[PDB]
Amino acid sequence: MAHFKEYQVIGRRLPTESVPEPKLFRMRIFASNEVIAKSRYWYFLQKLHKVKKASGEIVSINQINEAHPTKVKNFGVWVRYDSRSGTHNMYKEIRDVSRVAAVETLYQDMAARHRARFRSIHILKVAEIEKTADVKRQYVKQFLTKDLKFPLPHRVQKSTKTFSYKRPSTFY
Amino acid sequence: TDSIVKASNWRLVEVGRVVLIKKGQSAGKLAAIVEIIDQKKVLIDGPKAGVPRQAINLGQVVLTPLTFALPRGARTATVSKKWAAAAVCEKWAASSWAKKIAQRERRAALTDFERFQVMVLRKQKRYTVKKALAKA
Amino acid sequence: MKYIQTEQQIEVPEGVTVSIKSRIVKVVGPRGTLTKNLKHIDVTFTKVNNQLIKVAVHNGGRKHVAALRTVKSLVDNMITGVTKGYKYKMRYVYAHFPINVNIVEKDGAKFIEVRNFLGDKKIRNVPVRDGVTIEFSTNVKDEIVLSGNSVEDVSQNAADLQQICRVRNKDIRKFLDGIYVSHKGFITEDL
Amino acid sequence: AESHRLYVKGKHLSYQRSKRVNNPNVSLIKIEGVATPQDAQFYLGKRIAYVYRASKEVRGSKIRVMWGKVTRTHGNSGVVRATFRNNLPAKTFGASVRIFLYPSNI
Amino acid sequence: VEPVVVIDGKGHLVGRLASVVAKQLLNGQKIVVVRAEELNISGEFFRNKLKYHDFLRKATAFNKTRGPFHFRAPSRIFYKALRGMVSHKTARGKAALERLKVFEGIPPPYDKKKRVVVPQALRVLRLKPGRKYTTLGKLSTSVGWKYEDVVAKLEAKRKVSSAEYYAKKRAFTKKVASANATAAESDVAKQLAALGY
Amino acid sequence: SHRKYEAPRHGHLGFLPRKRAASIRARVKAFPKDDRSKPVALTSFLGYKAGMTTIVRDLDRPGSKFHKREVVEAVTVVDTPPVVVVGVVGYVETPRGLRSLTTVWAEHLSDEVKRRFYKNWYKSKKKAFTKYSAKYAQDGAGIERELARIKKYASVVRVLVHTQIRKTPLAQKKAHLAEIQLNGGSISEKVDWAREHFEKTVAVDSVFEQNEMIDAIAVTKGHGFEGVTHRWGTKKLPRKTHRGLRKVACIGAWHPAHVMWSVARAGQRGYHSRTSINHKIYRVGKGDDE
RNA sequence: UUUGCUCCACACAAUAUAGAUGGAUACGAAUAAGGCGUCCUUGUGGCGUCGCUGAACCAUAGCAGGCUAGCAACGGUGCACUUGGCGGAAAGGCCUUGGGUGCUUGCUGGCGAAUUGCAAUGUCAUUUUGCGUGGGGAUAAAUCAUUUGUAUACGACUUAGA
RNA sequence: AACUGGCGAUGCGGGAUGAACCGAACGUAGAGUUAAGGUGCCGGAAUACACGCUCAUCAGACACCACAAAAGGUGUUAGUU
RNA sequence: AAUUGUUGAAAGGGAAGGGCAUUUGAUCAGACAGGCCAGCAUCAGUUUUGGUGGCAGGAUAAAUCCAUAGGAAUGUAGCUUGCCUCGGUAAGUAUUAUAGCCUGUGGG
Ligand SMILES: [Mg+2]
Ligand SMILES: [Mg+2]
Ligand SMILES: [Mg+2]
Ligand SMILES: [Mg+2]
Ligand SMILES: [Mg+2]
Ligand SMILES: [Mg+2]
Ligand SMILES: [Mg+2]
Ligand SMILES: [Mg+2]
Ligand SMILES: [Mg+2]
Ligand SMILES: [Mg+2]
Ligand SMILES: [Mg+2]
Ligand SMILES: [Mg+2]
Ligand SMILES: [Mg+2]
Ligand SMILES: [Mg+2]
Ligand SMILES: [Mg+2]
Ligand SMILES: [Mg+2]
Ligand SMILES: [Mg+2]
Ligand SMILES: [Mg+2]
Ligand SMILES: [Mg+2]
Ligand SMILES: [Mg+2]
Ligand SMILES: [Mg+2]
Ligand SMILES: [Mg+2]
Ligand SMILES: [Mg+2]
Ligand SMILES: [Mg+2]
Ligand SMILES: [Mg+2]
Ligand SMILES: [Mg+2]
Ligand SMILES: [Mg+2]
Ligand SMILES: [Mg+2]
Ligand SMILES: [Mg+2]
Ligand SMILES: [Mg+2]
Ligand SMILES: [Mg+2]
Ligand SMILES: [Mg+2]
Ligand SMILES: [Mg+2]
Ligand SMILES: [Mg+2]
Ligand SMILES: [Mg+2]
Ligand SMILES: [Mg+2]
Ligand SMILES: [Mg+2]
Ligand SMILES: [Mg+2]
Ligand SMILES: [Mg+2]
Ligand SMILES: [Mg+2]
Ligand SMILES: [Mg+2]
Ligand SMILES: [Mg+2]
Ligand SMILES: [Mg+2]
Ligand SMILES: [Mg+2]
Ligand SMILES: [Mg+2]
Ligand SMILES: [Mg+2]
Ligand SMILES: [Mg+2]
Ligand SMILES: [Mg+2]
Ligand SMILES: [Mg+2]
Ligand SMILES: [Mg+2]
Ligand SMILES: [Mg+2]
Ligand SMILES: [Mg+2]
Ligand SMILES: [Mg+2]
Ligand SMILES: [Mg+2]
Ligand SMILES: [Mg+2]
Ligand SMILES: [Mg+2]
Ligand SMILES: [Mg+2]
Ligand SMILES: [Mg+2]
Ligand SMILES: [Mg+2]
Ligand SMILES: [Mg+2]
Ligand SMILES: [Mg+2]
Ligand SMILES: [Mg+2]
Ligand SMILES: [Mg+2]
Ligand SMILES: [Mg+2]
Ligand SMILES: [Mg+2]
Ligand SMILES: [Mg+2]
Ligand SMILES: [Mg+2]
Ligand SMILES: [Mg+2]
Ligand SMILES: [Mg+2]
Ligand SMILES: [Mg+2]
Ligand SMILES: [Mg+2]
Ligand SMILES: [Mg+2]
Ligand SMILES: [Mg+2]
Ligand SMILES: [Mg+2]
Ligand SMILES: [Mg+2]
Ligand SMILES: [Mg+2]
Ligand SMILES: [Mg+2]
Ligand SMILES: [Mg+2]
Ligand SMILES: [Mg+2]
Ligand SMILES: [Mg+2]
Ligand SMILES: [Mg+2]
Ligand SMILES: [Mg+2]
Repeated sequence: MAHFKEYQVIGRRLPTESVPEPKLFRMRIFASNEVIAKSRYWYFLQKLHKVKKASGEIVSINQINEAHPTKVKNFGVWVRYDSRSGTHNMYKEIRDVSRVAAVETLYQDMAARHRARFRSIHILKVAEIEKTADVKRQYVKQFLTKDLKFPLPHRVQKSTKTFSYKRPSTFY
Repeated sequence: TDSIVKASNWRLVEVGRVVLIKKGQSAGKLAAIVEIIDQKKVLIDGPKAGVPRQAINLGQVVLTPLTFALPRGARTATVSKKWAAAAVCEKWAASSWAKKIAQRERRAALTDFERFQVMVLRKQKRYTVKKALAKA
Repeated sequence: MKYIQTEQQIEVPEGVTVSIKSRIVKVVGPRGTLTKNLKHIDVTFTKVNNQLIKVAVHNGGRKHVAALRTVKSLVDNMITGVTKGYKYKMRYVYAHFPINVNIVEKDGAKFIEVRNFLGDKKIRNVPVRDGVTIEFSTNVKDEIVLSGNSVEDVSQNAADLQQICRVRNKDIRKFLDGIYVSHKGFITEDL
Repeated sequence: AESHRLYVKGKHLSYQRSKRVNNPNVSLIKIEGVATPQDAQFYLGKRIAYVYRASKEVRGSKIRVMWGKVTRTHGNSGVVRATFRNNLPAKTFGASVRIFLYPSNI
Repeated sequence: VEPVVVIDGKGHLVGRLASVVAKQLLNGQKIVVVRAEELNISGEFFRNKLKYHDFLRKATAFNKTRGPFHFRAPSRIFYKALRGMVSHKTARGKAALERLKVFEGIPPPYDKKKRVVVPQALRVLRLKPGRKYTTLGKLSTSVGWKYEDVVAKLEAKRKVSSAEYYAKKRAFTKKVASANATAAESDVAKQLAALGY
Repeated sequence: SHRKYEAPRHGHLGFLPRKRAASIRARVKAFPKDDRSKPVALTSFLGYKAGMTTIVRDLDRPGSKFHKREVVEAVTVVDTPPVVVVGVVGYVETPRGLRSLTTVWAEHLSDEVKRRFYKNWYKSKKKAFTKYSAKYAQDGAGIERELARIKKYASVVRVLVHTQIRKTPLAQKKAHLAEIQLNGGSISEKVDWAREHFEKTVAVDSVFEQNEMIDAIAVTKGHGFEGVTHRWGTKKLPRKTHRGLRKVACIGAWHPAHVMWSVARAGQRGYHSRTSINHKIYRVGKGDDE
């Protein structure tokens, strides 16, 4: 949807005479700005409680900065998505350095692999994976072997002028 | 008669691999690969160079042939301490790569007169060498 | 899903020296020398010790990694093909007309001249591939034997003969005539 | 000595245009060795000259010049728009043009 | 930037070379392309052979003369790719095309001239490794181009006379490199060292 | 719609345009593949069609109902007095095809060939080749270099020869001149051969022997403007038809809305170049021979 | 038919120009590899080194580059000559010998520059043709008409004619 | 047939092309900024950046729009139990 | 007037003619004696593109950094064991030791 921020959002059915101080419910929402994030908040709240923006009220809307933004983390991600033929539940695993960075690339993968646009996707849970060997998918497990190294063959260097008088070399 | 099988010895993505940034507010600065995120992202940190610890796409950086003993995941202070230890900056500064860089930085900073001064010197150097290229 | 590194081992015997610049392989052992071009295939060879060589694929998909093993195999068969060598035995079969095979030569050629196939008046010829020797086995009836260092040159010179004797316009389950490969193996015995 | 050039070499690319309508009032100039917008903001305001020859002598010369000025940058590749006392003649598309160093500011 | 730009066609992807050659033309830049027969095309040989036959079947029904014209030679194949990217029925288009010459092999003049290469059309830099491609001289030969053997013959000879050229040249730069060494450490030298030279 | 009854087209499309040929002497568009192991001689000869006659012979065809029996067969007779060699021409291979780089000529040129280079012999000063003839005067110098260039280069060697047309009943004087590829060993031998034969003469038997299969290459007799019926062998339209019946009724369908190339129209018939092959030589007569 | 034609030279004139303005600066090949230097056992060799762009390399100071003196070098470069050699893919260009001559900013001197007035491309490229001058060289043909008939609606084709 | 908006009566930018779609409604002009739609070359405008996917011996390529289905695949990709 | 001849000028690769614009050629008005045009400077209106300074919010950013307690493994030192060209490997113990990392709390 853009580059993502993560918000804590809090709202509560409008106070009534006979029921003042209603319950307060929170969601963590991944959106690109605070306006979309409250649109989203209300989107899901109406999928659980009887409320709608018209009869409720946001109480607090707060960015949640990554606690350890240079600590490489193995994330497990849980997602609901509709495909063309129907609607399904997935679990993927993203190895990035901050929840917000990873939710970003999830959305890329869903779009690339399963053609799911943003509207069709429900993040259900994103959480850090504490022990290794709770990592399931192998496209992550690769990157947790000990003393790991790898080269980057066939190096291509972006030419700056239209012509060239050498003849390139993909060496690295 | 032994076997004799080529080589192809690549620079590697690995912890403690020093890496020349090429685009950003760092760009032209060295830095080291702390941990390793995936096939295309890495975690770099170059506290000596002033470049901040970050996750960087490997496309915006170029692997140098320098390496040093660095524990995977090592924080910035640890990085600063191991870097100085291996004496990275001298190791790089003295290399034909980093000298060629400084050499063109200089030719860019030449004043119009200094540029005129280079011409006469080359005139002088050429006179004696074109001579020597005729006596042996 | 792009596997980061996978390699295979190419074991090397005492009587052989393989040499690989770019991906042009040359193996020389007792039986002689074989060379094979691998430029089409994008793998990384790495010596470890005159009895061991490795081939690797970095960041490769299925279709690529799946081509890694078959590079090993190919170089293996070059190695064995030059120590032991290869020997393919085929045995004529016919239901009434004796298939009549010989080795004819027009212009230093060496051919495999099959006559009377299914009683044909036609004279079939298969060319003898350089690197393969054809002996007609003594002590066994209607046998032919192709031997050489190149598996691929023998198995083919083999197969080109069996196919020159395909049976047209008859029920090929009843009319089993032909020449068929009956045993594929090495040249040096015990092994 | 051998060189005397006090200008930067140039090329008359197109008029300013849409897909299907051009505007002869603005030429688009390609300045040799200027490759980004940031590079080409140096040349903004420099005077341009398109020198050309003719058969009729005039003020005692057979050489004539249409004068202009770089006025703004164009796109991302250091192309530059410019206007002239009289629009450039559309045959000049691909001709050489002279971008001078004045009004300087060094 | 230079009066003429000689492009060694070898190793470039047709439409990408055609595309930069086209623009260069229209911007006033004279260009000759050499070694058009060592040009490349993405996709394997058979696809591009078929593709060529599709092109080959179009012609003016009532008179196969007036209809489209199917040139076989790798240069002309290339020219077609190239003319397709120029407003070639305008005067300006004909203007620009005259600034262009395509050649099989490297004939006189341009064999002594240095030829350059176009990184953004270089196949070895462009095509994903593992992709299949096509050589233009092979393609051209399968569709009636006559002269693939004569060109390779003349080229092999030309490469022989050029390997000598290089060899003599590398021998002489060894003197110059040795001369410049004794002049190093001198006063001129460390002064120029200072000024970046 | 669809024909009605299918039937094959009239005429062969690989002979268009059915126009007049550019010259009486049809061109040899091809010469035999060269075998540089044999002696060198000509690969084609020049003659004049004289007439036809009948021949009787025993046929030797084991299996045919006419084995060992007499047949009568028709044969043409070509008048064939020795061609006289007067030049060699060397060709080099180029990526744009075969190019001729030089031609060395004999020093002495018959008025027959010299006539060929003129349109008005009688009035002309006949200075043709006279300055070339000088080139021999000096030692030889320049003729050698050219002859030497030809050996140095040239993938192909051909010989300019011309006919002794005055040894022929014709009224026509102006002789015929033509290149003939030489197919014997070694480039250098071929030019050596031709230089040796300048002004000298060459005979038919040294090209053709008995029972050899040779091809003929001439210009079909001409008939001028020709209707569609005889020219293309089109059906005559019925008798009842208005405005003529040696026509083609339907010139074409409505679309493509043009008459097409593949449709027989009237036009020139004859004076076409033809390369006829596989004509066996039954007799190589010698003139000095009652 | 009014001294015509051609190649070299200069002179004046015209007429051009898809667009000079320091230099188109020559291996080949590979790219999951190579260039260069070096050593050897001359190899699919040992060792070293380089790349990460031509941001190079070469040239570049002097009335658009004037007039002049000297030194140190024996080098460089322009020009016309001459020795030997190479190049046919469109070679029409490349290399080498020897003297003659100009320049040299390698370094050190004498003189000059203004008033083009505070900018006005400020004119220095190369196209073709034309007219006389004189230093070499050369002295035809085709067409109408006539004629053949291997050709032809007419043109055209193919013949013949001191 | 219904409600609105349009074309008809209407040019201008886009959709190559096109009455009705998208954008936007017109006095004569200058400077600027945009819409819809674009920016390899034709063609003004990043052979821009980023993560995936796809190799098709009839690949695919942007609304209206110039068509394709049931059913299959041990091609490859991520998923579910 | 259509249309035609001559002369002069000019253009013409499957029509011609038209719009905006400019080169070139031809042609002509007016104005100078403040007329035509420019250049720079200081301003005014509109606008475009840079450099740089002072501040406000947030978990009074989150981090890094330092201090502290705890912890584990893609286990660093040591130790043990087993081969193994005199140590190097491998598999065991082993949580800071001859690397370090993670987590919480506190400070600026
Ligand atoms: Mg929402
Ligand atoms: Mg809802
Ligand atoms: Mg949903
Ligand atoms: Mg780029
Ligand atoms: Mg190497
Ligand atoms: Mg510089
Ligand atoms: Mg059957
Ligand atoms: Mg049957
Ligand atoms: Mg244009
Ligand atoms: Mg524009
Ligand atoms: Mg104007
Ligand atoms: Mg134009
Ligand atoms: Mg143009
Ligand atoms: Mg131009
Ligand atoms: Mg057509
Ligand atoms: Mg085209
Ligand atoms: Mg043009
Ligand atoms: Mg590539
Ligand atoms: Mg039918
Ligand atoms: Mg019937
Ligand atoms: Mg032919
Ligand atoms: Mg021929
Ligand atoms: Mg019979
Ligand atoms: Mg000649
Ligand atoms: Mg006549
Ligand atoms: Mg007739
Ligand atoms: Mg008749
Ligand atoms: Mg007939
Ligand atoms: Mg009737
Ligand atoms: Mg009929
Ligand atoms: Mg027709
Ligand atoms: Mg022009
Ligand atoms: Mg070369
Ligand atoms: Mg070499
Ligand atoms: Mg090397
Ligand atoms: Mg070497
Ligand atoms: Mg030796
Ligand atoms: Mg060697
Ligand atoms: Mg080596
Ligand atoms: Mg260089
Ligand atoms: Mg001077
Ligand atoms: Mg002086
Ligand atoms: Mg002296
Ligand atoms: Mg001197
Ligand atoms: Mg030639
Ligand atoms: Mg040429
Ligand atoms: Mg020549
Ligand atoms: Mg001199
Ligand atoms: Mg000078
Ligand atoms: Mg001047
Ligand atoms: Mg004269
Ligand atoms: Mg007379
Ligand atoms: Mg509407
Ligand atoms: Mg209405
Ligand atoms: Mg209306
Ligand atoms: Mg409207
Ligand atoms: Mg429009
Ligand atoms: Mg639109
Ligand atoms: Mg459309
Ligand atoms: Mg829209
Ligand atoms: Mg709408
Ligand atoms: Mg086009
Ligand atoms: Mg553009
Ligand atoms: Mg950009
Ligand atoms: Mg298709
Ligand atoms: Mg099909
Ligand atoms: Mg079909
Ligand atoms: Mg296609
Ligand atoms: Mg749709
Ligand atoms: Mg389906
Ligand atoms: Mg599937
Ligand atoms: Mg499911
Ligand atoms: Mg036409
Ligand atoms: Mg006008
Ligand atoms: Mg007055
Ligand atoms: Mg006034
Ligand atoms: Mg003015
Ligand atoms: Mg202002
Ligand atoms: Mg600020
Ligand atoms: Mg603060
Ligand atoms: Mg503690
Ligand atoms: Mg460590």
